[PDB]
Amino acid sequence: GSHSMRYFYTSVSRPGRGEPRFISVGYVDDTQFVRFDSDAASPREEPRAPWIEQEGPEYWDRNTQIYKAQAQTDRESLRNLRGYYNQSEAGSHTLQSMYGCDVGPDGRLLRGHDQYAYDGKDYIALNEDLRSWTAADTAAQITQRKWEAAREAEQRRAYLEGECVEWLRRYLENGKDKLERADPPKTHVTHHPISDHEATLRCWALGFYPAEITLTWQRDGEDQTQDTELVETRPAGDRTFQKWAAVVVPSGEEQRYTCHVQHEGLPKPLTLRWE
Amino acid sequence: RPMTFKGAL
Amino acid sequence: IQRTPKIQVYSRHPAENGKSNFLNCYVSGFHPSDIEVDLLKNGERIEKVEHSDLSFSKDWSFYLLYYTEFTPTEKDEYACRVNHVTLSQPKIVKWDRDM
Repeated sequence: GSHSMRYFYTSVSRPGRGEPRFISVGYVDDTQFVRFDSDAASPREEPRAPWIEQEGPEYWDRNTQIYKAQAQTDRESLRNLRGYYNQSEAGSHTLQSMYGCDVGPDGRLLRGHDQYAYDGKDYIALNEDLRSWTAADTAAQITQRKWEAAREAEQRRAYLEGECVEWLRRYLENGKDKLERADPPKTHVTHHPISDHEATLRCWALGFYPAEITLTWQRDGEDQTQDTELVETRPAGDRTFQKWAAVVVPSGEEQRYTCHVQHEGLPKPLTLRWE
Repeated sequence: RPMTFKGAL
Repeated sequence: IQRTPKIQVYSRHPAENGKSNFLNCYVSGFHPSDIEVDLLKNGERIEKVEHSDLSFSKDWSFYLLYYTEFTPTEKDEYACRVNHVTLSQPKIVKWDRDM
């Protein structure tokens, strides 16, 4: 019922190998729907979901202009950042940006986000109030002072509470057959002996959307958090996600173990056992 | 759609 | 400071010998973003493998999916081979149809 829109920007410098590469991807929930890549033969915003293809050429043109300008701004930022950390021109560095809005079932703004990382570390973030900044270190305090003098937050806020929510609402309606559909996990438990006296039980969740899921094993109804091998939720490539959780059990005690699955697509949690 | 006129860091 | 990739190799659908499927290699949790990924069939590089657009997680670490069509069989071995600045040698992870 809740939804989000996010843009993710990455600029990577590469001294001796040209100017920094800029790439942006846009998501609604767990669905990517646009991309832009400054290394493309002819850089332009491109659709990556079916329900955004209907936007007119003025949409693609406008957004392409925006990304090209942003790429140039990120080049400036990367130069500034090297100075703020007393770094030489010889090393490669990364600037990441992520921003967007969360809305509830009624379409109303729940929370806005606008934040940055430099070489993988948090750098500066717009606070929840959308009026003030949190700087990670004295370099980022320089950015914060600049942005305070420029009243930079006011324009971020206007976008997050306005355009962001309005275009998210539009995308949700245009993509509603997919974006507002939860696909529940298809589940099953497998069993493989590892020795005469132990076996692996693996609980599988397949074909689910969105990616958020809880998969747990219990023994005699007690959570087995420490003893459970849990793989990171992974994309299948068909919009859906996969996950599994495994435990090693003494031979013959298999029926003491239950796998529990929670997902938005499930009315009630699933309890599963081997066979 | 993305935001524009964001300032440099 | 750098972060080494997590690597998973798996199929889009549960594998059935003789039936067309997709072989996936998901790399995640890494930083910086430069990374090289090969899919292998019997030790040899599969050509024309596609990948997702570079994106990242809430903790800023990058992730990518590499994928290609394949038709599993009893005897063919599949694998992923990953190179990253954090790795002294390429890391090979074999495809195991129940992982």
